[PDB]
Amino acid sequence: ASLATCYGPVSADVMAKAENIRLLILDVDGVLSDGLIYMGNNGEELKAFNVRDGYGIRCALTSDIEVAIITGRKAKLVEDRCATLGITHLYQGQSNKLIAFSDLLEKLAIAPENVAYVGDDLIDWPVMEKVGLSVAVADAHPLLIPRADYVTRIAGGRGAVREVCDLLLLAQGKL
Amino acid sequence: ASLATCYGPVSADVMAKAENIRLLILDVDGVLSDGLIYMGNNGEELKAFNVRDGYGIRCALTSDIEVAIITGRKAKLVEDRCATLGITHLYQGQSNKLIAFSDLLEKLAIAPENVAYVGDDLIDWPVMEKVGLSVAVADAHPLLIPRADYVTRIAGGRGAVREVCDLLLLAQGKL
Amino acid sequence: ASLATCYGPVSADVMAKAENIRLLILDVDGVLSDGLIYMGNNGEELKAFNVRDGYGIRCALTSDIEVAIITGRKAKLVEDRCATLGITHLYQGQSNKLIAFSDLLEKLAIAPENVAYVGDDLIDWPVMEKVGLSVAVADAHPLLIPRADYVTRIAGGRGAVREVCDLLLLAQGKL
Amino acid sequence: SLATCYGPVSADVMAKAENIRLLILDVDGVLSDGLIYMGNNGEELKAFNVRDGYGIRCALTSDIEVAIITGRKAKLVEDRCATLGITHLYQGQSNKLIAFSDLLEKLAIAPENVAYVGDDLIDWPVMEKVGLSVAVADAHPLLIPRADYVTRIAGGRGAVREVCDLLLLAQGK
Ligand SMILES: O=C(O)[C@@]1(O)C[C@@H](O)[C@@H](O)[C@@H]([C@H](O)CO)O1
Ligand SMILES: O=C(O)[C@@]1(O)C[C@@H](O)[C@@H](O)[C@@H]([C@H](O)CO)O1
Ligand SMILES: [Mg+2]
Ligand SMILES: [Mg+2]
Ligand SMILES: [Mg+2]
Ligand SMILES: [Mg+2]
Repeated sequence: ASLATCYGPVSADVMAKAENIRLLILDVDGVLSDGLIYMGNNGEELKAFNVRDGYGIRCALTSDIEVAIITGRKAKLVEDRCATLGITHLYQGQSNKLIAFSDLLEKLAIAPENVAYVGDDLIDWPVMEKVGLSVAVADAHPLLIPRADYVTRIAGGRGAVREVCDLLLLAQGKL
Repeated sequence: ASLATCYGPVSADVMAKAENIRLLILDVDGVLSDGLIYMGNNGEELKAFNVRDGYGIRCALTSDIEVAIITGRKAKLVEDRCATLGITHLYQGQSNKLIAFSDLLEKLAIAPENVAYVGDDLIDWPVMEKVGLSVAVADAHPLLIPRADYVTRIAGGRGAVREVCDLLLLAQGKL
Repeated sequence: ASLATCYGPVSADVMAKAENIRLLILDVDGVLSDGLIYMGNNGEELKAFNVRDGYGIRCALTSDIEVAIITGRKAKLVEDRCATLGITHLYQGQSNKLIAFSDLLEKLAIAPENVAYVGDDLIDWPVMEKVGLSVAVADAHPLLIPRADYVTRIAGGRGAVREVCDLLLLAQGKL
Repeated sequence: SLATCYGPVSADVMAKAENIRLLILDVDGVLSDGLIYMGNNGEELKAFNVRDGYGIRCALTSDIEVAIITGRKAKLVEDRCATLGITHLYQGQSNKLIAFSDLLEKLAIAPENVAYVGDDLIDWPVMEKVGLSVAVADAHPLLIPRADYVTRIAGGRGAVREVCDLLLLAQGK
């Protein structure tokens, strides 16, 4: 009931859950980035994405695992990042993340148990509570950590998404 | 005599001080930001803010805790940040922080004991000496750390403000 | 046998491989860079390089070791980075790293055993497997690390390239 | 044998620090963490620490001159100097001894009256000559054993503030 991965051992329950995943949902801030928003004196805004996560996302997409993003902010740079990686299911300016989640379930003809969610803060928990595989990144808010099925060894924006992508592909044979 | 929080145990005295807080005063550099200034050849000036802190701030503002910012310089990026966060008490170009402190206290009909202040350097101290709850961020200057009522576990720009918000709400039964 | 370096002891086999190196091939992402891509709302893209790496590369170039870059996509910033350091052998937009590798060896009339390659992800392996000295940076993908002849103590974008330059120069009596 | 807020320092380091009339700083890896942000439009950024700034401002208002000798050339460094009130700036310096010499004559001081905070081997020719040589915590490995003092704080994280704090303590400020 416990299997070796290149990040350390995971339980067979987590691995069984990962095998059923058809949709991976991600936060942006704190998951794809480290949480920082860079702001300038005339409208300049930057975010830092991890390139190893991008390969993870590319691999998932070419391996029949849809990737969606549900974020509370609206930013063209996020639209650019998604468009460069081939992510189409982008949801911006979402206060209540449950709406987009239900939308995704219907559009993909998919059940909550076929969904994985990678989050870092308590606003993600209403959705995380419902999905097949809930994941907190290593440096998520302290109260979210014990609530997840799986906690990543790698921090948000440092390869946390790559780790999850690696896990899904290992569980589904496709690695 | 001490209580559990999600960041670690705190003393009863710190909790008793946090229960009484009606105003949270924050610095920009080293508290909301990572303490760095990102400068370019086009004259760009960027500061990095953390997504973890803003959720905390919005929760505080909706839970009858006013949030103010007192800062020594004048920057549009700081104006832009407050607008986004819902902060209407912004004091820029403040050499003498006690002036802003007195203004705040008369403007909100509040006593010094109802005020919390999060700082990171020695310039913060004259105000911190007056407040009900003085807070130093984890990576504050070594000489400020021992003077503060509370030292956060999280460093500036990494969610230290969130920690303080989490603390105040917990103490006031709104976490 | 083993030998002291300023980063820690190295095996005589690694030192022996480093003695024959006439060409150092470097990745951009996660090797020369911190592995991040900084993106902006109005189309900005930035990558962070490290000053410790630059001095090493120029020492290498002036000490009979060519330095080359093979990379996935075309970017002005990387072109600019190569001009500053004096790297003339730059392959951009290379989907197949093996083709660039072949052209590189034929252009410089060098045998694969006289080549070192520094990587951070699994895509680098096909080329790293053919060279005389394979190097993985300290924070490379966990599956790449055990395969490499040498794993740097220093993380990509923090002086890992300098560490490798220092090794090659040490092995050849030039540090 | 002497306590500071960053930890114990030797009386020897403190004596050297008492005599300092000029603090020379590297930019890359001392005032910043060594990273150079470069973009597709030719943007170049660097990250400075604000706490270092206050330290620098205290040094200048406390009869200690502050100078910058750097191998790179950038307007952003000029901008940072103007903010801090640093007037002695030497950019594009392949050989740091030439700027060093210039400072000695302009300020009418001796090498023993100088402190140098460095991060890499290029700094050693100058560091070898000064009264107080300083390596930042995360400087090049070979540089560290050579300096009179090694900071607890890493470059771009407050190492300069620590040196300024040390100089002011030694000179009774
Ligand atoms: O970082 C934050 O404090 C904040 O609440 C500020 C908002 O501008 C926005 O960045 C918000 C995001 O919705 C989180 O991704 O975070
Ligand atoms: O950061 C470097 O690798 C580099 O070599 C880049 C060069 O442009 C030059 O600025 C150099 C300086 O000598 C270090 O500040 O650093
Ligand atoms: Mg988040
Ligand atoms: Mg401050
Ligand atoms: Mg790479
Ligand atoms: Mg340097």
